Amino acid sequence: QISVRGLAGVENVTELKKNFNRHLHFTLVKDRNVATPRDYYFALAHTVRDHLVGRWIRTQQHYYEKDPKRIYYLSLEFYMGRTLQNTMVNLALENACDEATYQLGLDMEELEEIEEDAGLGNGGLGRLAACFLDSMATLGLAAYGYGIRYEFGIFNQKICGGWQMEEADDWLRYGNPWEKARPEFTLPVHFYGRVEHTSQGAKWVDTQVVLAMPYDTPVPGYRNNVVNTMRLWSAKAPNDFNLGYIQAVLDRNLAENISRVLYPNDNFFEGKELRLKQEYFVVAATLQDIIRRFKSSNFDAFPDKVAIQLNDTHPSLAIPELMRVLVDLERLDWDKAWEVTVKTCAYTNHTVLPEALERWPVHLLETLLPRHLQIIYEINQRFLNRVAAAFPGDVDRLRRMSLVEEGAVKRINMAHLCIAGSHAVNGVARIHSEILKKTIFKDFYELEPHKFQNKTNGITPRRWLVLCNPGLAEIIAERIGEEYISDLDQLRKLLSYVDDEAFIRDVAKVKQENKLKFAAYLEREYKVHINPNSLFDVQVKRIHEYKRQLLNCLHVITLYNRIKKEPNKFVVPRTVMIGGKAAPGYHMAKMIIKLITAIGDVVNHDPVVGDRLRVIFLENYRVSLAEKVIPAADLSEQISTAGTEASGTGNMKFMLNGALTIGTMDGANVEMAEEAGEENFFIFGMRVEDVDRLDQRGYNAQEYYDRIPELRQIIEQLSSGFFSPKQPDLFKDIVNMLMHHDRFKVFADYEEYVKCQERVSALYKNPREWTRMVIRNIATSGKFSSDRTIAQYAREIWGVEPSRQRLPA
Amino acid sequence: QISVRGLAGVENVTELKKNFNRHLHFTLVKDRNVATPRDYYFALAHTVRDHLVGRWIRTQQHYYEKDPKRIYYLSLEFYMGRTLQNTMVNLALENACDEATYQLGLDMEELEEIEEDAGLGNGGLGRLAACFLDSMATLGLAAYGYGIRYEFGIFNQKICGGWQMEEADDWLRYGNPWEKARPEFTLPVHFYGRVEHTSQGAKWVDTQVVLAMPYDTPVPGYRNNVVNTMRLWSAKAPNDFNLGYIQAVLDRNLAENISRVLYPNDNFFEGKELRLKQEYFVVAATLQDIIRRFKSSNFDAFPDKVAIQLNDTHPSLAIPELMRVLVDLERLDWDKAWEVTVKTCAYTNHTVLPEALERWPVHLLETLLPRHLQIIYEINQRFLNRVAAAFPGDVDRLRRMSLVEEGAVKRINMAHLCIAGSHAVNGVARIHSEILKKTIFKDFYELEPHKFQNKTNGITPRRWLVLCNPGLAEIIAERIGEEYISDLDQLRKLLSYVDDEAFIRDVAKVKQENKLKFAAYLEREYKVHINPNSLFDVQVKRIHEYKRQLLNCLHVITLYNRIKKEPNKFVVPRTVMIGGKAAPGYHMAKMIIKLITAIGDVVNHDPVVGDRLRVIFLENYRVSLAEKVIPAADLSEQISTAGTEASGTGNMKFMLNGALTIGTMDGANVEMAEEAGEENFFIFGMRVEDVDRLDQRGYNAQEYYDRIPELRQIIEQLSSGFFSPKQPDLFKDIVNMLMHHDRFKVFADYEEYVKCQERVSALYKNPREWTRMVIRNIATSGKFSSDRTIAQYAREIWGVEPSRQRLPA
Ligand SMILES: OC[C@H]1O[C@@H](c2c[nH]c(-c3ccc4ccccc4c3)n2)[C@H](O)[C@@H](O)[C@@H]1O
Ligand SMILES: OC[C@H]1O[C@@H](c2c[nH]c(-c3ccc4ccccc4c3)n2)[C@H](O)[C@@H](O)[C@@H]1O
Ligand SMILES: O=c1[nH]cnc2c1ncn2[C@@H]1O[C@H](COP(=O)(O)O)[C@@H](O)[C@H]1O
Ligand SMILES: O=c1[nH]cnc2c1ncn2[C@@H]1O[C@H](COP(=O)(O)O)[C@@H](O)[C@H]1O
Ligand SMILES: *Cc1c(COP(=O)(O)O)cnc(C)c1O
Ligand SMILES: *Cc1c(COP(=O)(O)O)cnc(C)c1O
Repeated sequence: QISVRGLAGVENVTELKKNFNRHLHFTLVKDRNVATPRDYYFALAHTVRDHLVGRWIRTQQHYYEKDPKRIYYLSLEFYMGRTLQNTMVNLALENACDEATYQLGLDMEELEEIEEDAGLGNGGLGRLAACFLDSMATLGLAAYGYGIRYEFGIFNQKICGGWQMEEADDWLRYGNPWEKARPEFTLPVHFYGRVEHTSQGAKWVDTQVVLAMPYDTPVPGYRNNVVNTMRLWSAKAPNDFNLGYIQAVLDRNLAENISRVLYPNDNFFEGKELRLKQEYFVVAATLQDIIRRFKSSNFDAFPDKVAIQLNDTHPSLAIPELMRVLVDLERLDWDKAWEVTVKTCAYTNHTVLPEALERWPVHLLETLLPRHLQIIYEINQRFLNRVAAAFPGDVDRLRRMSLVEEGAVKRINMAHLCIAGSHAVNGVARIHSEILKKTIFKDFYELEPHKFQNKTNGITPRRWLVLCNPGLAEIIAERIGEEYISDLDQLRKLLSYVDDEAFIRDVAKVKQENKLKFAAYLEREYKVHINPNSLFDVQVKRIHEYKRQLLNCLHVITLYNRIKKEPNKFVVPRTVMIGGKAAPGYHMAKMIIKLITAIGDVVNHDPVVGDRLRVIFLENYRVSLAEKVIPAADLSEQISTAGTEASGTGNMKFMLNGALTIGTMDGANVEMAEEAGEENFFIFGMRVEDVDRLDQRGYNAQEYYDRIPELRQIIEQLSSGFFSPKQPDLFKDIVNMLMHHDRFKVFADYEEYVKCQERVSALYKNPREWTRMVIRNIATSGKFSSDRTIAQYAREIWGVEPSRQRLPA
Repeated sequence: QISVRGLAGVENVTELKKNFNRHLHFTLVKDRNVATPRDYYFALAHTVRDHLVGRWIRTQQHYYEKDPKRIYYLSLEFYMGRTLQNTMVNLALENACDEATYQLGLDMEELEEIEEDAGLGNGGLGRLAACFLDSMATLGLAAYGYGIRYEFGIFNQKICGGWQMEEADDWLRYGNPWEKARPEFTLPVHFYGRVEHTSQGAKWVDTQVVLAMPYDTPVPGYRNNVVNTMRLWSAKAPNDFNLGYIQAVLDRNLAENISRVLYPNDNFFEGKELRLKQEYFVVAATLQDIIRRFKSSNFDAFPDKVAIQLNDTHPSLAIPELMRVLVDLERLDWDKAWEVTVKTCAYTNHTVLPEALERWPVHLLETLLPRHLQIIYEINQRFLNRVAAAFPGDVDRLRRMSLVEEGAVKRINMAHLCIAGSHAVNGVARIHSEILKKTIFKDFYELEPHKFQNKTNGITPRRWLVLCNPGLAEIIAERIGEEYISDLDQLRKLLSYVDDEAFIRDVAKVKQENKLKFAAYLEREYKVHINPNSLFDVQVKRIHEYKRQLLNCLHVITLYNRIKKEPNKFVVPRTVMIGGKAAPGYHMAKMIIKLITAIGDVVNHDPVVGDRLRVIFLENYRVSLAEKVIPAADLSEQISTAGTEASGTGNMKFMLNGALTIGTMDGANVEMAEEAGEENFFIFGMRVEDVDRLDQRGYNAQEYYDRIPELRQIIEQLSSGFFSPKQPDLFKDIVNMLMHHDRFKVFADYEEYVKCQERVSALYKNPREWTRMVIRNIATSGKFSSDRTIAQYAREIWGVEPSRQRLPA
């Protein structure tokens, strides 16, 4: 059909059709007369997977012969989504498979919709891991993703009576054709036990053993014939485990529970034992694998051959585990082992929210990992000795910088352990990296200024342009060719088309087609009727007080009250769509979902409103729903309180896909606005500086309520039961929080938000100028490619050169 | 190499080699330089599985078009063993795969040794199920095996210090290439709840739902291109299950535990809830499948289209479940539903041991299956009304025949439920079926004499001759051709070779080769040195008091005491091998293993004995060890107390493979002796009649101890610590049982056993006459083919004609 989807050669199509029928027969043991769409999806998945195998074996072979420096990306989360379309895109197979499926009488797009998301992450951090794997493969880096093969990923979200219900994400029920079990590379992981001290040093004894079985998933680079590995560990019990008889076999599940379920909290630490077991399990199995590979290339060369990147503190135990292996098992002296550990490890910080920072109780580490606690205390003593020598007499600094926090319960500050044990610490957007140096890590910065870097986040333009928005990919490729897909900076060439009438028409046409296709998707799968000629106002991201879905709710209720006051006045029609999951135990996030649906129940059924205002809660927001709604969006809502959103990556997805942004100067929004120009961005609200000034004098919500009549009306509607007729007091927790305990200062940004939202409506009245501003955004989105991000990690942290040069086919 | 293994055509071998390299690359994602024997076994397994697929799809297709009567074999146990060699044998692929593997530089026999046994049974009953599936496929019957896909089969047996230790049989760790998951045919199974009575009859409500997911394994017939299905159910939780959040996901394991582990008791009932859940789970999922198939062919035709065979009482709930579906869901009247149920169901009884008969407490059925208890009580009332009408005033008969047993706890007698609900009840050897009519089922026989049949057990000559003993298969095929493999009665033609010198030499040569090959297997895998010129005295079967391993131990200690008394006299050298697992909770069986190893520790290290007497405990006796030792045996020990071994099938395996039998007139031993001639069999001991006569007057073990000096010496050796120097009283439980509480009358058969064992030694001194007696046994083993057994089930119970006619290829 379209050029960027590759060639449909006669030999290629014939060969794909024959392998599809071979897999249907031999692999699936189905004849054509009883095969379901699911059988057809699986036959296609096996057929495309076949094109990976040769490339995967050769790539791993090449890394054994060349022995380059190896990058190990340790994450507890990989938010992968679907693999089929991504594999076809990266192997240039998409048009050939479309053609081959069409000739067998099937619709490939309908087969793609059958694949389950690999939902092994919560949101931004897990999805950053997935974008990074794709960029590392595209840039020809000898990179490995290491994590946990959770049996249940992020829960499926159902809305029942406007409330979130959670269902188990049984993503493996029908099998995973993309993973290969490697039961032969199964490794032991130790828990509990005690430390004996001998003449020959410390010994960890009387441990419980859990086996880690690896599952390898291929990670294809963009048309470079490179296929890297994501290795995920599954927990298995040993066969002597608990070995009356029946109960001993049934109790094997205590051990296998380690890899059973992803913790579903975004930016919230829960100090549970099972979570600490998950953290050690991935770190222990992964470091044995790293060391095995290194010994098949003394430990002085380890950091020339190994980089370990820590995705937040979740795998921070990699630092004491590497010390334990180097000191206790390899018998290196402390100082040499520490040198190797620091040069090997690098720490990416993703948050400043205090309740998200990992602080493990000592009694927990004492029971589960006694030797790691000893090594952590030893790290702390030698670290505090360097602090004392550099800042003599500064006793408050010693208390603040300690890895051990004193109090009710002693805690380990895992962030402090990562800075001490890493040669590089980075934040994930320039303002976030500046805030790390000025606030939470100020003391560490003053000791070791050299460790602190910025690596601004990015997104892969493969999944987030070519895959989700082929029509936009194509009109761009019509003008400037295909090269931009692996060199996004080339999109700047689009600034010379900002006054080209045909290009303006094509950009608006693709947006309109994406909106029709998504409006129809809503009708088919969830029986809801939306005006496709309305402005698509989209806020999709996890439900969080800091992301201020509530600020958006206040705007929606304002528009509603303005329509009801002046029913017969023109307003730009909007479809306001909000989606995201709340953590199951996060009461306020569950109330916010319920408020969103309750506003919808009132606004969507008022005949005076008509099709001028619609409020839709998008159910089960996940990677595959993001691929559908983001290409359909006109307005991107990035409205976090200044200083709370470390980066965001949603923001980038929307910029790439032809939506204008309304946002605060938070996270990468600052850099997006700098790249596009402030005049091409709907910036409103407090800067970081303004929030600090408000904090010094005290945030009084009552002040905003007394001075803004439009705001007081909304709070009185909420209180009195305007939106909950049967349960008048349903939303009292929301009102009470907005009036007395709002950490994120929702009212402080209300006036400037509504005014700025009026400026959005005004520009939307002028299609041509709206589209010209969209072109200025797409044209300057190049910086926000994960290829740029990874090239910066490679050069400035890992010490390796990226390469766009192809392996042979 | 040998003819019965089929042709190695040039095109066939070339094609197998190419598919083996295709599977190594594409399926296993290995290059030849890192592949292990396990990778090579898997590549071969995938290559042979490919030859099944076409035949499997066509067979199932043929059954849909022809719509023949369908046979459903319901068993809680299928003791399958390894699949690779069996598949090759049945598809005539063995020589072609040997050749193809040889040319790729691999040894196929070494690859076969890598396959795990499917150990989803305890012993004879589970293995009878497996032999039956093979015969049903060979006789072209539209037959389905239905059971449970246990995650852990019968435990792996380790001997540590002469004691049995159990290890979890993790048979699925490396994957099962033979099964195909069918997650699309997943069915709900209900537990707990309560019964509401409405106007429209009884309703089972507020149940817990467990999902049953089927896994299909192919069952190939012998070169007839027929491939039947064994369908095994796995327990899965629904996704709303328990739906704080984390614990709800972890608690999914309560539901999935149903299919986790095979109960490891042979001939011992344990009334545990988890076991009752296993029984309902297979019956509920299976009857929904049977009914779905039937409705794609009113219920008057059900029994013309459906036979359900119950493998003992373990699936007895099939009877009330079919009533429940027919009465509660299909709305048939009681009498019509009952007619259909009786004509559909048939019950095979396998035991008379009281502690093996299933008697479920009512409080258990009341909680778990409330509606099935109501239906069982209703069955009992109408059954007892027919008993009362036939035997008016016979109130004791009413109490004895009741499905409900009164007492401390009310129990359901599941055997009584099966006779009432079945058109046919059979035992498994003629003497066993006679004992059913005279003792435990006398009352039922007098009511419905027509229901009671014999179907003498058999073994498949595919696994138990061609597969395990190719050299014997071949010398037979040299004289009489290959036809006997699917018509074992043809072995009678071997009686015309009983005086042929060349055939005598070939039979003795194959036995000698099998003994060398097994002696070498012992040395490699378990570092033990055996005289291959000795008589191989083998007792392999589950460890049980009724099977009298202890009688054998007394003989071994007698030979030892006779050697020590007269060291310089000639005795026929023996290797005495005993193997079998004890149920983990069966104290006395664990002591017997320990006694066997303790005798070995004394006998094997006495320099005066030399290589004249060896006692070996064969570790981890299972189907794959039976395939090795049974072809190596000279003497088969079948020494159960008369009336206790319902049939036995080991006995038959050994008769087929060229061992003479020493045994009691028990089980199929009676029929084996009748077929071969009493003069060609080492018969000793009490008949059933003699045991009864002893029971009437009282079994006094002291009488035998007072009169047999050789016996008194052994009991004094056992007591005093001759065999346990460090723990003098180790075996007091054994002595105490033999002297005061022996239900199986070990001493009563001692004298006649030793005398008969002297007759065995005497014939072994004359190789030619030993071999001539072996030929008379092999020659008359035809009756004991499972093809004969299944043809009898088909004609006399199921109402279908077997067929040896091939499906097209
Ligand atoms: O850099 C990628 C994105 O990372 C997000 C993040 C920070 N912390 C977490 C997180 C996730 C899971 C956690 C689980 C347990 C404990 C803390 C946990 C913190 N996620 C951050 O909010 C967003 O601005 C960035 O764009
Ligand atoms: O007909 C095949 C063979 O079946 C054997 C049998 C009888 N009962 C059981 C058994 C097995 C498992 C059980 C599990 C639970 C409760 C009772 C259980 C009874 N197994 C029988 O001893 C042998 O003579 C026959 O040759
Ligand atoms: O001893 C070896 N000989 C040849 N190739 C090897 C050897 N060890 C590893 N390789 C190759 O290196 C790849 C990577 O293995 P890994 O690094 O252990 O995951 C393997 O799949 C092989 O292709
Ligand atoms: O509706 C149908 N059309 C054609 N073939 C069918 C149909 N239903 C079942 N079959 C065939 O019958 C086989 C047995 O299916 P089962 O009896 O449901 O396990 C299937 O695998 C098909 O080959
Ligand atoms: C990109 C993405 C996110 C992160 O979005 P933010 O707006 O940065 O919070 C979360 N969830 C999914 C499914 C995503 O694709
Ligand atoms: C045949 C067989 C049995 C049954 O043997 P019996 O001597 O009849 O008890 C038990 N276990 C295995 C592994 C078998 O192959």
